Amino acid sequence: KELIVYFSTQSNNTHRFVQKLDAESIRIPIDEEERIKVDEDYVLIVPTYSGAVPKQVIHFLNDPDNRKHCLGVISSGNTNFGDSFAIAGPVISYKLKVPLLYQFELIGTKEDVEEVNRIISETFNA
Amino acid sequence: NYYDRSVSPVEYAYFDQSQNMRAINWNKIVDEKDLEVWNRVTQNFWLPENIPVSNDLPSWNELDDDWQQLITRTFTGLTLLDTVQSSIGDVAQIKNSLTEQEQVIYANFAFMVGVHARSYGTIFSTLCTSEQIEEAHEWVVDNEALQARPKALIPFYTADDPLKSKIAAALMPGFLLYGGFYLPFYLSARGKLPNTSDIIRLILRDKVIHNFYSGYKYQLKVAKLSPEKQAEMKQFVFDLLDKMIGLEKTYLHQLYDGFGLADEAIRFSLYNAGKFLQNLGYESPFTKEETRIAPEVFAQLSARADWDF
Ligand SMILES: Cc1cc2nc3c(=O)[nH]c(=O)nc-3n(C[C@H](O)[C@H](O)[C@H](O)COP(=O)(O)O)c2cc1C
Repeated sequence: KELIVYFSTQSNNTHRFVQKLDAESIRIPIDEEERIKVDEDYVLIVPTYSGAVPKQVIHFLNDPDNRKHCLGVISSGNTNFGDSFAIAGPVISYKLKVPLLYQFELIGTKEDVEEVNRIISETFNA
Repeated sequence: NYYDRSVSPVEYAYFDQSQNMRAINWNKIVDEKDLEVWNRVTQNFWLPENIPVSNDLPSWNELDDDWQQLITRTFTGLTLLDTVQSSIGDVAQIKNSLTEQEQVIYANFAFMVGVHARSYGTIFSTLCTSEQIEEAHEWVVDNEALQARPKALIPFYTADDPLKSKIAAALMPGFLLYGGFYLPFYLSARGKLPNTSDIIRLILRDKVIHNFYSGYKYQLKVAKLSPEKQAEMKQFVFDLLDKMIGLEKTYLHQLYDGFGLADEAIRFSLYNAGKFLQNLGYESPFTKEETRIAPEVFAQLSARADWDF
């Protein structure tokens, strides 16, 4: 019943991180002509591109049926962006009124996988 | 299709004169990621002559002649690395492009790394004497530990293996300069040379995308090779990273000798070595102990570490 909804561009950094996690995952389509419907609660995992939130994630969350099932957000990016590091998480947190659970870089480290696996378990029991 | 029966001019010039040349097409784009990167680096255009470094004079003047000389040498070290990547490294990538837009993006990289090198000159113009400036150039030329690093990457740029050239091109913005970038962040955590730190954050906002792009294009090419030749390329990456980590550790131990920074600077270096590996699609084998730096120093890098409703 642990579920992840994620977005990842052609570079597939977020995709590859999510595949290292235990929880089942559903991918938001890159093609803006395509949409998904999610009928179960989920943790959202998205990268940052600063329009800090990818347009395809806005389209996903713009469906009230989809955004009602969000149990919080994890955001990725690169610390070299400074004040812009992983700000997709905060922006989504404020819009949905849901907790920012974690922040990570590129395809994630061994530590990130352990902490996110734990935080997803604790988020679905809380 | 015109595209499949023609070559880019750079393909025509170096690899295949048998076909006619096609103009770049910005209306029909093979890879949308090229447009994302092109838009970002061009909209992020900046010049160091538009950052006021003269507000660093009060904090600069309070540093003794030991720290001043270290800043001038370190920055002159970074200038050399940028000069290598601008004159050799990034322009060498153009002919090995997968897409038409990639050729133009690497022309932007070459130019902008040139602006990075130039940014150190503007810092020196405002802060440093003629003597401090000239001493740093002598020191850079006569420092074998410093010279060894660029001397190890340059042959990959001039040789005929495009993937090893690509890994080298990713290694420069991804790893080699961070040991030096530690110093300005160290000082700006102590309220010293804060304007100088703004130029470094602008440089790194460019470096991060250079590293990502070269690593992304590396991954597209290795995916097409057999499992055997993929494992052989992974071997070369870690073998080269091992050699460059070795050379960098040696250099930093001499550079920071007496200032007691080397340890922290090397840990910062390996944090970015891990990021270099992730940008090429390999896991970071580095532990939290090997890559940890003081929060106050890391905060100088990043302080963070269509809608219908
Ligand atoms: C053009 C561009 C802009 C980016 N902007 C940001 C940013 O503002 N903040 C951040 O933390 N990371 C930023 N990143 C880094 C990406 O979020 C990071 O590479 C991420 O791992 C990509 O995930 P994906 O491969 O799933 O798309 C940017 C990367 C690119 C290429």
